[PDB]
Amino acid sequence: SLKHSVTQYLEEIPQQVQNRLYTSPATCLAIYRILPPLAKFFIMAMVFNENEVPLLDLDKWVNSNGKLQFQNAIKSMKSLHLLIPNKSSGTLMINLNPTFKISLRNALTGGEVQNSFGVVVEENVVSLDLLDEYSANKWETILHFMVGTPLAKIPSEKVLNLLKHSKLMEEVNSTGEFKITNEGFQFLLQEINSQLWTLLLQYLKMIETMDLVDVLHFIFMLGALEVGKAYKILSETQRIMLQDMRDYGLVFQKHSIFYPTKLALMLTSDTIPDGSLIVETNFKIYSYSNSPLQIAVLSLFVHLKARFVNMVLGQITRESIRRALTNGITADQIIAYLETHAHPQMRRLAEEKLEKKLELDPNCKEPLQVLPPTVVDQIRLWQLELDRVITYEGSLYSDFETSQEYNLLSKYAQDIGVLLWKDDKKKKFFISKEGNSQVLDFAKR
Amino acid sequence: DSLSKEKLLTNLKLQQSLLKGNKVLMKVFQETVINAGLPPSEFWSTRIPLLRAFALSTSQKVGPYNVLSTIKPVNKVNVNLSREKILNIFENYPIVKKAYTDNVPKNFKEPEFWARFFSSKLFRKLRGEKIMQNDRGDVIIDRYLTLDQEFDRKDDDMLLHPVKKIIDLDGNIQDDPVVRGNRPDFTMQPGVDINGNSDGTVDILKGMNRLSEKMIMALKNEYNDERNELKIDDLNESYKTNYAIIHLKRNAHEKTTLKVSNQQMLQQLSLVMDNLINKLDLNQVVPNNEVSNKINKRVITAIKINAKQAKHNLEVKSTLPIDLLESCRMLHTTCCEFLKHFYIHFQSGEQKQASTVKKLYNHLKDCIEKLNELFQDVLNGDGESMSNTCTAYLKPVLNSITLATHKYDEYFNEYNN
Amino acid sequence: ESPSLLTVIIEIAPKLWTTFDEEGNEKGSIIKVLEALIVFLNAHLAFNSANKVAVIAAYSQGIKYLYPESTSDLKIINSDMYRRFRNVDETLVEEIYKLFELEKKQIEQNSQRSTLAGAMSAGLTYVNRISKESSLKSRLLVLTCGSGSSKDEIFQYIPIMNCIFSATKMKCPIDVVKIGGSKESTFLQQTTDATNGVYLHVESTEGLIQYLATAMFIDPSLRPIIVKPNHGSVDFRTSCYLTGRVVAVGFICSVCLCVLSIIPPGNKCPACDSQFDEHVIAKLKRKPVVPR
Amino acid sequence: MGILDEVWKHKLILVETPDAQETSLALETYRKACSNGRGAILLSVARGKVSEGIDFDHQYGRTVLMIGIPFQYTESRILKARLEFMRENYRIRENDFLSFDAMRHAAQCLGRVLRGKDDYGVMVLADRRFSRKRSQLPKWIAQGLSDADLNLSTDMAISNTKQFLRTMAQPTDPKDQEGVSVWSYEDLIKHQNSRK
Amino acid sequence: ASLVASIVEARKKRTAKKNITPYQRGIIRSLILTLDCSEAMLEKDLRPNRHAMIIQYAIDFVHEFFDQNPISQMGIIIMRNGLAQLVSQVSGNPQDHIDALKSIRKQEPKGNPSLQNALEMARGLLLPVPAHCTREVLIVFGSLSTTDPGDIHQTIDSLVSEKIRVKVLGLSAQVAICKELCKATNYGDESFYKILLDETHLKELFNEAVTPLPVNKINKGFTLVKMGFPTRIFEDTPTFCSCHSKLVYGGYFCPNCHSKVCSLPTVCPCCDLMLILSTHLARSYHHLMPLKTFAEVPTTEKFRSEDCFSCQSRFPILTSSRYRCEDCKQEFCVDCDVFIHEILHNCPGCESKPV
Amino acid sequence: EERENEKTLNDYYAALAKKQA
Ligand SMILES: [Zn+2]
Ligand SMILES: [Zn+2]
Ligand SMILES: [Zn+2]
Ligand SMILES: [Zn+2]
Ligand SMILES: [Zn+2]
Repeated sequence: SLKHSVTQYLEEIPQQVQNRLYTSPATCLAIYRILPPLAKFFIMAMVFNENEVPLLDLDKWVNSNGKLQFQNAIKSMKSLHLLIPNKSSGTLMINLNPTFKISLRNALTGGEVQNSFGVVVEENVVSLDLLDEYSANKWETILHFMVGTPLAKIPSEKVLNLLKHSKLMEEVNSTGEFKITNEGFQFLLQEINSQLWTLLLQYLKMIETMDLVDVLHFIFMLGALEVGKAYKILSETQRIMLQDMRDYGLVFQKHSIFYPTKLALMLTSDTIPDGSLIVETNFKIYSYSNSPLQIAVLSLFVHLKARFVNMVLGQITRESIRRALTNGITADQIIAYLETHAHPQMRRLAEEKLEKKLELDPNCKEPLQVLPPTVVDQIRLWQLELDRVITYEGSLYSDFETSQEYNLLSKYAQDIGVLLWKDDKKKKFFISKEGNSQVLDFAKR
Repeated sequence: DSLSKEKLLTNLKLQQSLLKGNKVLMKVFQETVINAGLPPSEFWSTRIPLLRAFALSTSQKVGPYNVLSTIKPVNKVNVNLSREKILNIFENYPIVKKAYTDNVPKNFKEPEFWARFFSSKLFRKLRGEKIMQNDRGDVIIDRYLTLDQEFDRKDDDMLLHPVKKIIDLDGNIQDDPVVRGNRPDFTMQPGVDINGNSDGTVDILKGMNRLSEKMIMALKNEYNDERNELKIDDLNESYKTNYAIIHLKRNAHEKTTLKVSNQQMLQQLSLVMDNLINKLDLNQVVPNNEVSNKINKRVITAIKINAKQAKHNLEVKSTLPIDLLESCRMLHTTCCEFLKHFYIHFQSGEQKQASTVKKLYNHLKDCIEKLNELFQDVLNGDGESMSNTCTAYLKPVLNSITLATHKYDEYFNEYNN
Repeated sequence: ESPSLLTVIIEIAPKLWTTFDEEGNEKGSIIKVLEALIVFLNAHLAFNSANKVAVIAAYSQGIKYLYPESTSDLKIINSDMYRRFRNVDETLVEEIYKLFELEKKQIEQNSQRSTLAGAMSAGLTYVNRISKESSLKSRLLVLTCGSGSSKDEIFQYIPIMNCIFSATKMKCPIDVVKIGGSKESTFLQQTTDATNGVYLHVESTEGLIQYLATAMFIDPSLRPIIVKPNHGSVDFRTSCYLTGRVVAVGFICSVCLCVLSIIPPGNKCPACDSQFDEHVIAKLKRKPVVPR
Repeated sequence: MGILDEVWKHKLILVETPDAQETSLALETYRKACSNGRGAILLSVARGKVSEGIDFDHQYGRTVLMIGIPFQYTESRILKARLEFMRENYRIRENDFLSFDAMRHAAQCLGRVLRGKDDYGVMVLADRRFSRKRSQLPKWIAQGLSDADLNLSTDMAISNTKQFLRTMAQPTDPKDQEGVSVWSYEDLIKHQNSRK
Repeated sequence: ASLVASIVEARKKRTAKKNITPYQRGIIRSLILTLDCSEAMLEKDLRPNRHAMIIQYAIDFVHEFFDQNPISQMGIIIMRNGLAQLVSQVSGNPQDHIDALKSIRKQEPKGNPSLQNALEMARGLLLPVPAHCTREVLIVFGSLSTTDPGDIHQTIDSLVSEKIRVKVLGLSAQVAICKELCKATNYGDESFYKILLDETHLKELFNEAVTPLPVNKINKGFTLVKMGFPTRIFEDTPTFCSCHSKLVYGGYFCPNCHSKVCSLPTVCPCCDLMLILSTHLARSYHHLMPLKTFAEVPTTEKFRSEDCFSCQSRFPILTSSRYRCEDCKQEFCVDCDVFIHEILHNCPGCESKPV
Repeated sequence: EERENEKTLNDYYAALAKKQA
């Protein structure tokens, strides 16, 4: 939902701010990369003939096989204020956003780009040994800080405030420490560019003027930039957030020139194998992956034993499992990490037996677990034995007259989120204390 | 044998059996032979390979084998009595066939009959087992012992013949048969007791041997050279692929129902190199949205017709009732059968088939009238709304029918007039 | 949705475009063609990121690996273009101008042969090279200026069949863009119809990029859910071998299979000298016998 | 006990009949069986009539079993007198001669497989005491015998026969034997010049 | 010594393939695919089953044969339990044969062979076969024995009289009867009776067996054939087909009777003539003119180019993988040479070379 | 069912009727 979250934030952004964002070719290129192939086809079809088209022509062109994705593309196209659907002359005249259109046209023709590609200095240096290594150093420091092992190079103060204010790595000052939330463990499980998107989403959510379109345009040309070159130090807010993301380790800046590392391209797009972990009924780990980061993240929920060059070993204990469960880590998160670290031999055998049993029957008189459950279900039954309860504390009523208070003040209460427990035939249903706003008036009336 | 087209047409009972096996072939048969009046001789004359396939399917038999070694009785023993196995035993052993042919209808019933047959001494004797005198067997079947022994001697007599000379060991043993030395040991003589009577392993070897020669004579049924087999090709010339090569001569003929100069192409090359090194403009290529509008008009003109075709890019669902639908289907099928027979008629190229062409042409005219009255009936019973569908669906076959009529008329006027 | 290997066939011939620009008034139309090509490849690499672009053209006496550069700086274009696009286009125009230097060097060298068979051969070899390396969708685009009168096509026809078979196995659709006084290019129409391609013949070099964007943008990821806009309807027949006329029903020499519209004189093959059975061909010559 | 009855389904079997007439008809049946491809199995004595001049090739000579040492019966007075006689005269050892004579008979029986440089087969021998008889074996026979083959079992014997039949189930280059096993006349001349 | 062993094995393969000749080969083919459901192919020495890989590799051979030789028609005879059976006769439709194949895959194989019965009804199937239609049968066998109702030699001589060539593919090893079959069937040649060693060699045997076979001068069939293409018409109505009588949106027209048919390459059902396209006939021109092997030059000499003439990659040094087409005098890499000889049917170096 | 039998046995005597005639 990453591009979906981006599109959602853009639709939250009001129409004229969006149109201000559609002014420049680099931003329009980034949004062009965001949109699905159908909407991309629509805008490239429209960009070279300036004719408002009725919707019925689009309906004639579209084969109904991709009609659902067509509707998704045009619904995003309309809600992003990028389409102008008006039923002029009775039929829905369709129009692409004109600022977006001309900026895409200039980007494609190589016309007026206003250095939205980048205000270049073009005094390039080596990036493998300076930029990549500085990026790796700073990002290693923040990754081990997000692991929880002590490390000297702490993050910056504004991103420390980001971790404090945000629900991501809650810096619990009563305990005095940063703490992994369940949202923090989801953040850990996220892809690298997903993590980048999470960081910028929280930072833009909390930052206020620091102009909003300055953030948007600057970030979009930051994604549009290339590697290993010097560039001119742009707006003032863009420059101060440029120095901020320099402190993030994103750019190697020599205090007007700056050298964007591999992370700009990582933000632009992504990139017995590495990370293929042999599961065991013995609950012993033969990982096909070794890093200090790997040991750092695996120590949170595994008793480990020793590190070799690719195979760091140890043992899963139920104490480690309960440690993870008490860390706020979801059992779903743990098992999701387990499919991210599955191994080819067991995968091949599971596929062969999957085809073998689907040749017999789909039911098989057993619960469904495609990966070998002897490592998994033993944890998963203990993971089923993790929570296994539910507690209501607060207001509670009982012994109703009839079912008059369950199909309209409990079904519509289900549509608004005010009750906690729904039991129609017991004549008792539990509500939250804060969610007593609109439960107890139609009960009175 | 009975493999000619004449014999395949002659086997009417086989035709009956294969017709009774098939279903749509029966329906075609009533519509042609019974309803229209087609002679079955040229009904089946278009189906001669299928008749041959059915004749081959019916007219085949398996290779022989030893039923007795394979089958074990497995306390009354359970039997999976198969009539195919029973007849296997019958023409394996005519002694068993003769014991069967006088016992079932005259003396005792079939289940008691095969119970005695499993009980019998000859059962386990002719089976892979030396017969034991302790066994009671079946005393009725014990009368067949000397009869089967007579069969053994008679079969030995018909099997015995002069032996090929180089193979023959009797020439070796009779090379010097007057040798008076010393006899060999007890090892070299056959297994006998202290009374000199044998165990009969030579006898059972004779029996299994005679089974092998019955196999040999079963192959050797109704259904000089020494130089070549003594010649050795190991030190001779290998076989040569005498395959002919093919060479090609190629001269394609051109199709049957302005020129620039070197100076012109040189100066245009000079001009285009001048323009190339001169300048390339980016945004000059955008059309003027009116010439682009006519481009769109042409494109959408293509799209409308092509996508209208692409709207219609088991069979398709039909609004016809199933009775009328199947009637049209079967009439179409039998008219196709007529027209294939008409191509047989016309491509025959014989004056012998002239009356056949005439009478079939009358049948085709009857088919034409059947189609016309069919379309009239669907018209007056449906208001033509789906009779149009019927006529359009049956249109191409009647079009080729009219093609056949016009060919017949034109060739008749050419030859006769 | 896939790294889309895209490669364009370019048939370059000064005789062809000089015939075009002396028949019409489109002197310098090739410049607009090149600009439309540059814009369309920029659009393709804007659409897909992991995609591939190679450019190979076949001159009068041979071919050339124009793009990418060989395994063994003037700037006509501007610096406001994106770096990747500018690099590719600058490499392309440098190769083009070096090839025009070669063309000026051997301008009066005259070839009545066409190396288009080798052009599709080398293109398909490099397509196989790319697809074998590292799952890559492929679509190939041919370019012709058919205004010049083609000398012979029959010798080209057989490698056309070979490349049709190979590319059909390689799941590649190939579309035809024709610019010529002739309305049709017959074998090219057969190629588009067979290889799931789109045939088009035009004349004007303007609106070319619009035509490319409207029609030539179809990718193998989403090909089968949309109609090919081509209007041709072909029969895949041939003219007779020795008489040069298209045949509805005829004969082929059972050894060599040269098409014979009529009885071969000498009762023998005109392509592999195979003598024929006189009784059989007399039976063939016999008309149906009709009642009098 | 019926293992003959159950192996009946594979091939035929013939045994050396006391009458050589029946034996000759048996050979005719076996010849016709290998002709049509059914094939049969033969039993005869190492000192029997078959063992003294009967040939088998390329489908008849394919593999031959010997079970145990083919010794003459021990308690023959003529045999013992001849043993003592030849020892008295030419100092010929009794048990050594008995082993050598048994190997002579066995080799004579086992030589009925190969005719030219084109036939092939597997030569299978079944006794514990066979291992010490390479010296009593002929030179070319023991030449193909390996020292690892001196003590083998049925399982890897079966395996080796399987790889043998896959081996010569395939063709061979003529140039590998064009002038080293088979000679042309020119090859003969070249060898003559090499010798001189 | 790995590259040296690869070079000498390629030299042995090249000595086997030195006979690159433009023989006239069997084009108008009629095939019978004799298969056996006997109990010998139930053995689990092959994984998962002998019958299993028989089924899949037979499906592959059906596809390869219908591709490489579309104009031919192939039939399937199944041996099972003392009497052979027919499941697919000769057709231009591979779908029927594939459905029969998967029906056999669904069922169990068991039985014992009757090769005389199989040959006899195969003879009956090839009985109404025209002379230009070459009669060939492929044989598979997983056993070493066959009982038959009658003698085989009369059948052998009769099928020799019926002018047939047959390849036999055994499982275990060479059998003298099958060797004699291929000998007498193939004019003394016994290269037609081959035995596998593993599944890789087995698949290679299939890939060899898809290809047509050269024909001799003595069995001359020099004649003509009355051929005609149909005309495909993209029609605007559901329309009856001549064969199956079902309503189809579009299709072909017969060149004579103008009837439509579902598929090509098929004969006409009505005026009874073979209707093909240019693809089917162009499919075997690389048979009609082959591609001779390319001269792998040695590393001792100086080279015209140090990179590939075709794929444009730099040549390596210990050995020289620069393979020169004698018809073009251009060295190519081993990768491009193998790919061109296996797929392509023209040398772009020879297109570069002017004649 | 049985209705095919009376069709094909009537044809059996119909073929014999033209056989004698
Ligand atoms: Zn010819
Ligand atoms: Zn049909
Ligand atoms: Zn027809
Ligand atoms: Zn290469
Ligand atoms: Zn060449």
